[PDB]
Amino acid sequence: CVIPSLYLLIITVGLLGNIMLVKIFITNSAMRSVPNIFISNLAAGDLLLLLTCVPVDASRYFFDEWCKLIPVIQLTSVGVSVWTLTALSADRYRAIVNPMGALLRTCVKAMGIWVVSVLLAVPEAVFSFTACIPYPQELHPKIHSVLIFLVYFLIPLAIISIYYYHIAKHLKEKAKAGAEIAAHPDAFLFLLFAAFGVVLTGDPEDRALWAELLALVERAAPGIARALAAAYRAAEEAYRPVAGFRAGILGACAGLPLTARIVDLLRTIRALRALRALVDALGAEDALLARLADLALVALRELAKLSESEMDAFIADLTAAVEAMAKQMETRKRLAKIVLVFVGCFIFCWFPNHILYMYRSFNYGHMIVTLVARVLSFGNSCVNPFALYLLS
Ligand SMILES: C[C@@](Cc1c[nH]c2ccccc12)(NC(=O)Nc1ccc([N+](=O)[O-])cc1)C(=O)NCC1(c2ccccn2)CCCCC1
Repeated sequence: CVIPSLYLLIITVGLLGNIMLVKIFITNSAMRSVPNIFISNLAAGDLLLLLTCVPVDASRYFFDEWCKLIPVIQLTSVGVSVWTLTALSADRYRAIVNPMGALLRTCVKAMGIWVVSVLLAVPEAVFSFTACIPYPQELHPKIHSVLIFLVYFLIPLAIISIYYYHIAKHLKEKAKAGAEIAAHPDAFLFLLFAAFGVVLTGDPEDRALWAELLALVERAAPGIARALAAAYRAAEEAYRPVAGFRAGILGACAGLPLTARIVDLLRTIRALRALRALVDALGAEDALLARLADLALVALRELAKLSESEMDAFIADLTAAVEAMAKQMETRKRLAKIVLVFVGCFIFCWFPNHILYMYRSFNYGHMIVTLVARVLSFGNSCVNPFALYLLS
């Protein structure tokens, strides 16, 4: 009575959720990216699992008589789901860290995971009255169940956790910076102008001491040094001056106060060409230091070769790009936490199923635990789209 009602309710909820998910993907394929395609693959896998797990239970409940392909399809479904979760976590890591023909590559990766799943579900058809009983009559069931646990639960979630460790680390470093580049500034936002004279004067007589200055800053300020290194790398790449300056400032302002103080310093330098006094004041916070101040003054002079109207457009573009990059990072972390919710619900719902299936290899509230575990397995697919609906 209670069990059939709750089972039908959750089955309907999950089927409707996955159908709505895939239908939304079909309708709005015009807005579909790596994450959208991967959650589409997840929805397809979950829906196939539902459609192949309903009939066996229905036949075993409302009948007593009923084998080589259904378990293959079910294992294919679970493999597709979990490996697409892994690929989605990898996408989140590669999109959050590195950007602090692609879509076709994601599509062929989806094809690849489908194919490797249907190839890894081949052994199922080997060993699967009128009751389709795969379990024959010691080591084969346990070994197969452990293999399914490893291939389908353990290493995929392990990869997801590994690639979220370096999504937490990146944000922790970005938080350490800003706080460090705002407490005792003018070591930053001045060396950031001694990292542009190096770009301007390409002679090795500048970079030879610029590398040493970066090493000293790292010995004295880690976040400042990493921001300066990213700034100079971007500036050198985009130089081949204004583009180099924009790239350097953008890379530096990536781990709120820094943009404001830098805009103020640029405005002050716009009318200094007594610039030496301002450079000395900025660098107040050792002949190598004098040479670095000279290079910073060179970069300030280069910036001075810009009209009042021209510099305003430059600072406006720079601050707009800073804001856009911050917003994109926030959106990326929001999608990362949504996928983390997906992984959490998946583990909470599929750990009981996996542990019970590993235990059942021994036996090749028992009924109530079995039915609640199956309802939980379906509830995973129930709450994936519910999580995406509520969180987004
Ligand atoms: C799909 C089926 C049952 C099945 C076997 N026939 C059928 C005919 C019709 C409908 C269903 C079946 N498949 C095997 O159990 N296959 C197997 C059995 C014994 C041995 N052995 O003894 O070595 C080796 C392999 C199975 O419960 N998956 C195990 C899992 C699962 C549970 C619920 C829903 C989906 N997925 C899939 C992920 C790992 C743990 C749970």
